[PDB]
Order: sequence, then structure tokens, then C-alpha cells
Amino acid sequence: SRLNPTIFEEEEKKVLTRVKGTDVNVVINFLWNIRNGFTVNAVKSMNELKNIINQLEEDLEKLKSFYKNWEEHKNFQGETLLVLSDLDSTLKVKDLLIEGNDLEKLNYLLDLYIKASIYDKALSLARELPVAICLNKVGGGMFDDKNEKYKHCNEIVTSYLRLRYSGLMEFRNTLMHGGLSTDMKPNVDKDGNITPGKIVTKNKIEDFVKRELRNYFDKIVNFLSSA
Amino acid sequence: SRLNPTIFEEEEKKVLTRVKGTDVNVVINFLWNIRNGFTVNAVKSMNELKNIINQLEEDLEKLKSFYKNWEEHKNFQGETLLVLSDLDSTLKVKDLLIEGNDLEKLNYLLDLYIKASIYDKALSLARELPVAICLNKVGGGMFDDKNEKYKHCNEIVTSYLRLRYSGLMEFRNTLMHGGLSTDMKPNVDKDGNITPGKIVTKNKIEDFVKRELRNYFDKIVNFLSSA
Repeated sequence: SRLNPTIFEEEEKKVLTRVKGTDVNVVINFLWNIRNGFTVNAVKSMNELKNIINQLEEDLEKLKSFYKNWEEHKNFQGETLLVLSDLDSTLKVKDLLIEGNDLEKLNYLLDLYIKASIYDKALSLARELPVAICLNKVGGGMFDDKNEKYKHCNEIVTSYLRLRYSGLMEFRNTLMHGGLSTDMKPNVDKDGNITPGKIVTKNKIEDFVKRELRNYFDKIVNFLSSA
Repeated sequence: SRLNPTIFEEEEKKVLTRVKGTDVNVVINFLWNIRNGFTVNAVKSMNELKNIINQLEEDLEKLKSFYKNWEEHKNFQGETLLVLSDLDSTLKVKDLLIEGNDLEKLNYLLDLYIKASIYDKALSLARELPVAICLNKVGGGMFDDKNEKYKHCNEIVTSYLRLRYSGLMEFRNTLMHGGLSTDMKPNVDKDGNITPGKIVTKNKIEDFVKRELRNYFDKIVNFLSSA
């Protein structure tokens, strides 16, 4: 924001004025909508960011060139407000981006939720994605209970999950309500010393999500394919 | 029953005593359990009848031989209690018989319910067969509401049918309750002159069952295959 330094040459200012206006707050919002699980908006933003970083690549490439020939850019002489590392590290988001329909983009978002050990979101996404997949092949329909193509189509995924992947449903619901739930059944106590009802250790969830949650998902979607 | 005539030669009596004891009442029970829709018992009996008719073929073949050389069988001289046509016509049931697992045998029974224009049973069978198909691939389970593998597995077929083959469900239920139902909604009248609510003509049902009911069924089972 506080850029645009005094002595400026045409070619450097043309590159710098692009960099100055890099929409970094979008990449922040993208990460926020992922941490707080807003795939609908997180996945939608993917195409815009694909344009943001493509421009940030060809901008940084020029800056890399100017700093690789620093002897000609002694206007950048006192630039305490500029950092090539701050920008180059923002380029990492190119990994979190893929191409395809919003459904295909969410399928990728699942794997990102698995690699980053954010289990809660990974399971919830793997649970609701097959609903959306089926809605696409039945002509499409809103995620409202009023919509019949949703209502039935959600019962197909709920019932298939509940008789086959009995664990997917438990693990999802357990993580969704976390502590103090009908899923965990703690005793609470007259004294106030809450005592847990179930256990489900760190390396219970860890193994399931990180080793089977992907394999299981592909087996669900391959079933709903011929729907 | 009133067979075993007086002057009898060893070879004719050996064939005739087999014929005399042909279990025709089984073929009757088989047809009864089909007309009144007892596939569970109708399909089970298929293997027994496959043995009945195989013996009735090689019995009639000997009788055909004896009657093709009538000049040597003048003991059959007065046989008013014997009829080759009565037996040969019972051989037709070989068509109503196929080989395979009881599930595969029922899949054939569907087509027999379609060729014979007995719609009511055809639709009901095409509705419940995919439940049984899914139960087989989930390890198997009783057709009781207490059984979880049934409960969920029936919801998969009900929900898939209700959002895709909306007609399969209507036509089945309409024929199941027939006249005077929540499916037909007649007004009844204060006078007592019942007035119909819907129509659904002879050639409405006729076209659906006889032209699409088979194609639609195969599309359902190909979906539940990867379950």
C-alpha cells in the first residue's frame, strides 16, 4: 500500500504498479474459506486465484530480473517496503489450485484436507460430495430439503454409507460434534468432573482419514457413476 | 391313479409304472405359486421340476416308441385312462424353467410375468428383486425390518427408484391396491355412485410393462452391481 517510491523509471514502474495492486486479500479469503470449510466459495474462487498467481508469476519474474541486475536498479536502493521472498512464498498457493468443473475442484479440495491433517473437514466433504455428484447426474438440484432430487439422492448416499462404510458416518459425526455429544456420551458427574464415554485415540482417526478415506471415497463415486 | 392295466409285459410296465407316478401336482403347485406370486417358493421348485420333466421326457419318448409300434402293444388296446397329448403338453413347462442361483431364476421369472400379461406381479417382482440383489452383494440378510443390511439396502432401491423411475413406483402401487385406494382417489358419492379419481388406461400400463419395464430393470441392477 505504501509503495510507489520517488525516482522511478518507466519499465520498473510499469511492473511495480502491477505488483503494488496484487490482490493478496483474495488468497487470504481463499485460505479462510478452506480452514472454516467454505468449499462452495473456496472452490469457486480457484479460477480467479489461477489468474492472480499467473500474473504474480510473470510480475515476480520481472522483479527477479531487476534484482538479478541490481546494478541498474538503484531506485530500489532504499526499498524496506519490498520483499521478493514474501511474494515468492505466496506462489505456493498454485499447488492448492486445479482445473475443472466446481465438482472436480472439490474432489481435489478433499485431498488437500487429507494431506493437511484437518480431518473434520475432510470427512464432512467426502460425505456431502457424493450428494452433489449424484445431483449433477440427475439434472442438478439445490441442497434444500424441499428439493425432491436432493431429498432422495441424499438418502442414496446416507443409506449406502451407513450399511457399507459404517465408520465414515461415526468418524464424521464424532468429529462434527466433538466433545459433549450423543456421539461421545460423557457422564458429566454430580461433582462436575466430566468423565468420557468413548475414547477414539489420535491414531484411530489418523489412520482412517490418511489411509482409507480416499480409497473408500472413489469406491462410493464409482457406485453413484452408473446412477 | 387308476392305471396298471391287467395283461402287462415287463418292458411296458417298467416305463408305465414310472409314468403312473409322475408328480403332476408339483407342476400345478408351481403354476399356483406364480399366479399368486410366490417366487420364493415358485423359483425354489424350479430345480425339482427340472428333474420331473427330464424324467417325463425320457418316459414319453418310450411311450412314443410303443405307440409308434402299436402293433406290438395290444395291452394298451383298451387304455381310455392314457393320453400322450396330456403328457406332451405338460412338457411345455420346460420353457418356464431356467438354471442358476435363485436370484438368476427370479430374474427369468420377471420376463415370464411380462410375456404373460400379468403386470401386477411383474412390477412387484422388478421392485423387490433389486433389494435381494443388493442383499446378496452385502453378505445377505433377511427381508425383515429388524435387519439393518435390509433396512438400508431397501432405502437405496426405494430412493433410486423414486427420483429416476417415478413411474415404476406409481404403476406398481396403483396395480397393488387397484380400485378404491389413496392411489386412485375415487369420490365414492353420497348416493353411492363411485366416481374414479384417476384413469390410467389399459394401454398405459400395457406399453410401460411390455416395452420399458425390462430395459429399466437392467439399468437398476447395473447400478446396484458396483454397490
